[PDB]
This record gives sequence, C-alpha cells and structure tokens, in this order.
Amino acid sequence: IKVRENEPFDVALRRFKRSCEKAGVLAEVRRREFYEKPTTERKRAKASAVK
Amino acid sequence: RKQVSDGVAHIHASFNNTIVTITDRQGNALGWATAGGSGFRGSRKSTPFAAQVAAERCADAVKEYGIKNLEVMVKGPGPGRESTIRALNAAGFRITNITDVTPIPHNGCRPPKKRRV
Amino acid sequence: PRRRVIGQRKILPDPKFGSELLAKFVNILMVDGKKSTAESIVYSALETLAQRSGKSELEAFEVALENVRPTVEVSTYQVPVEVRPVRRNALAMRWIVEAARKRGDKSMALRLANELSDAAENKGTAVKKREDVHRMAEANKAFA
RNA sequence: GCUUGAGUCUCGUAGAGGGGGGUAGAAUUCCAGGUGUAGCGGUGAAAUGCGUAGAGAUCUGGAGGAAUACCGGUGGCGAAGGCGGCCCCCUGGACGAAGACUGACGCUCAGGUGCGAAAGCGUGGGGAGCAAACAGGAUUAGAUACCCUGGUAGUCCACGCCGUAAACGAUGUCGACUUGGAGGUUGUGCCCUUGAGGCGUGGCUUCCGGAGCUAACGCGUUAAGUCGACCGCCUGGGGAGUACGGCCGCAAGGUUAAAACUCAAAUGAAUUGACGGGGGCCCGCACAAGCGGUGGAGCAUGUGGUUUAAUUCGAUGCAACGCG
Repeated sequence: IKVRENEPFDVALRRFKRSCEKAGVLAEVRRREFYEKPTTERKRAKASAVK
Repeated sequence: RKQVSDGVAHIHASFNNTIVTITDRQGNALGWATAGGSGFRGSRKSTPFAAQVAAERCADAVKEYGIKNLEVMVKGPGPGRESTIRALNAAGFRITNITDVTPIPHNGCRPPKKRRV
Repeated sequence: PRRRVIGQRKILPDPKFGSELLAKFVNILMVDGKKSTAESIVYSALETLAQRSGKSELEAFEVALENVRPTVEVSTYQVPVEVRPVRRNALAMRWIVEAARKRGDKSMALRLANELSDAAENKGTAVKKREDVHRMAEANKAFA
C-alpha cells in the first residue's frame, strides 16, 4: 500500500506489497469454491509441517 | 494544455496484459497505453518488457500536461507491474507513492471453476 | 560437453601477417583439407582488398569483418542471448565465407574480395545476415 | 437397606451447538454520469465474444444478491449430517470446584419414532456471482470432452417432500483393566510470583511408540490389547443389490429381497522385477554447436517383388539388405 516520497531517494523499494497480498491471496481467489480440497490441502499442509 | 502538474499512474497488471492509465488526482484519465497495443500480441504481451514499453509509451502522450509528480496505484498480479514503475522513473517522473490496490473480497462472490488442463 | 568441460587447441598464426584471426579465416574457407589453396585465395582476395580500399591489409579486413559481427542472437521460445567474442568473430567469418560462396563472380578471390568490399560499406549479403539475426533478436527482445 | 453406577441442586468456564431478527465492510455484476482513446478479453497458440453507436482503464453516485478475507490453528462445538463477520432475543448440551440430596432409578435394543450433506421434487419469492443443459470458437482422425466465450434450471429465502453419500476413524453402543513420550485446547487447587514461576489434579483432542494383537499393513490407555452386556451384519466371484411381490414416495427412485445360468477362481496385504506422458542424481555424437553426407541423377552391388525351365539355399526391425 502507500509509501510517501522521501526527501532524498531514487528508489522507494516498498516491500508493502510482499508482506500480504500479491503472492498467495490473489492467486488463491482465482479458482473454485470447494470446501473439500481446502480441508485436505490444509490437512496435508499441517501434516507436512513436522520434524 | 490544462497543465495539471500532478497525476496518478494506475497500472492494471493482469496475467494476460498490463494496462497503464495516467490520470490526475481527481481521477480523470489523461492518456493510457496497454502492453497489447505496443506490438507483441499474444504470449509476449504478458512480460515485464511489454509492460515497461507500455509505460514508456504512456509517459509519452501525457507531455501536453507537464506532469512531474505522480502516485502509482497497482492492481492485479502479473509479469508486469514491477518493471512498470521502473519505466516511470526512467521517464523523469518523481514517483511519490506506490500503493497496491488489488481488489480482495472479504469472502464475496464465488470464483469460477476452472482449469483441468 | 555433457560432462567434459574442454580446453582449446592453439592454431598457428598466418604465415604472411602473423594473424591467428586471419588463420582461422583461412580454416573457415578451407575445403577438403586443402589449406594451401585456401590461403592462396585469402592472400589474393585480401591483397586486392588492400589495393582497392587503400587502407592496409588486416585493418581493411578488420573493418569489413567489424560490420558483420552479430551483437546478440536468438513451449518453443527464441530467446535473445549475448554472443561470446570468439563466437562473435567465428560467426562473422562463417557468414562472410558463406555469402562469398553464394556470389556469382569469376574466381573465389574476387567473390570474397567483392564480399569484403561490400561489407566495408556494409551493404553486402553477410550484413543482411547480421541484420536478419538482429531483427530476430530485436523482435523477440521480450525474453530475458 | 447402602453408596463406589445413574441422576438432581449451588457457582462458574469455554465454545462456528440450534432457531428467529437486525446490521457492517470489502469485492463481483448491472444502471446513470465525467475524463479518455484504440483496443479489450482469452489462450499452449488462437478464434468465438466485447469495442470508435466510444469498449477496456479510471472517478462519482445508485441498485441488488450471495458469501462472510485477516483472526484461523492435525483449533472449537455438535449424536451424526454439519456449524465461520458483528450485535440482540429465545434455546440445547458439555466440563470444572466444593458441598448437599435421591438412592440402582442402570446398559443395550429387534419392530417403532425422530434427525439426516449434496443433487433432486412441489408451491410461492428471489436471482449479483458461479454454473449442469445448451449454443458458438478451438483442439482432434473424430471430440456429443478436457480449453475458451456466452449461458438456463440450480445454487439463495419460506413451507412441505425425498432419504441417500468414500453419510469414513471404510472401526456399533456401554462399562472395567493393562508400560511410556511430545504436544494442543479448556477448567482448577496448592506453593517466595520473588521468570519466559514451580508442583498437582480433571474434560476433550493430535502425533510417535512398548507389551499384546494382527495375514501383513498397522492398531497401540481415544486399542485393532485383556474381558463382560446387548444389538447389527457376513458366508466364493458374477448374475445382483438386479428381477418379481410388498411397503414408502408427486416423481426420480428408496427399502425389503431371490432364482435359473455360469466360472474355478474372485479377493487382501506384502515381496522381487518391469513399466510410468512419477520424482532426484548421472552418462553416450543422444540433443545442442558445427563440418560432410544420404534421400534427387548415372552406374556398382545386395534385397523385396515380378518373371522363369531354373532364376540354388540361408540372413529380415535396431542386431537382414556389396550380409554367408
């Protein structure tokens, strides 16, 4: 989101975009309402997060 | 002509095409340029190169307004957008704000099915 | 090249001008293992090139070859990629020699002397090959 | 009679448990208007489609419907199906702490009754998105598909029906006993709290494992271990959960449920290999980078075929075809 111009800068290099929206949240809402694949995608995501 | 001196660069990167619209702070468009209207139809209109030449071409065609400052508003994902704002400060603009204004529903409408490719 | 990174073998320089560049040019021109014939053609053709352009020998050659060196060259993508210098002048010589074999003059020394002379003011066939390569890599610039 | 089973009362706790009502913010679509101009959309690539009657982009105002990002978690609640913004109203259960009370009031359950995703059906609304059917464009040998552009029922609400699912921990309910470890979640007591305290005691739950069991795989105090009570169901594969009959249902169909005939297997788990348009690593003139050929011409020679009295026999993907 917003980043004001600095007094002495060439590149703003805002990381605001990365910490939230671009990578996951919009690519997720491109495709189908299931209820079913998310229960198993989250099941195997939390079953993969193991030592 | 009309000498606005500050605007907003609405860049609308999608997966297939980036479309850059330079406007004023009221929201009235002053001139636009798409990646698909700069040659390279098809698999090549969704690249960072096509977006940057789209932004170069949208920096042209607003010379009649004397824009020096502009905010950048970014929609959608895309191979564009990042390169796009680069082309803007390669065209003498003082880039002030970079907001990302991608529309995110708060679980609204059902998205389409697709793609068993 | 699957595994083996390689060295390279050292060519003897030219017996008239000491130029390994021109030595590789007589190797590009040589057919059927006949090197004497090819160096005769190169000495005659570049000798009339030095007489025609009036510059000198291998700076007339180096200008005429400087106008034909490619800059960059090209799902099925044709990506543009930057040419290495040894490959750069290797392609230069291959295009000069090939275009000189295409010409319709009398002797090979006249075909290649006229091809290097047509490349000195960059209007020959090898410059059309270089402009063709550069149109392919210029059209497809969108892949890097 | 008695309290160790079951239940009642007191006080709290956590919770997407249920039903009714209201509201909020993002976003999609549509409508009206401003700017603005040549494309937009889409794909592996395209085209159909939308667009100089001004689209797409962008700003303002409005309408409407559905769903409720982040929190969000092998987190929670529910008998199961299932339940996710926030607020109110009505309401069910669970768990914990101390004490009091009843006093075996318990467990299971054929028939019976209730609840029961989704799709579907009936009547009446609603209809933004999505989308069976359908239409067009592609792809293809074909493409009644996958992909693209549209798109109706439906999905949403009220009431009634249906009555099923891989309705699944493929594991009936209730109770007892039998080594451990790491967590999560929700109670609570005690003790310098003198941290990111310590020490205990319950409820639910996740992962790994011991004995034991198991065909093996695995289960493993939430058992598939060791027992008890009651219920449901099984008896080779197919035919067949089908036909006939009954009951139910508006219908779709649901439920109960055969036989003739036919096969000598069908099946489970695991092993070795092979294979994969599975994954990782690696090689070879394998590809790439090049140079010269073959396929075109004439001839040489071998072969197939044809011919012949015979055209001797053998070699025939690679690895037969100037081969024996």
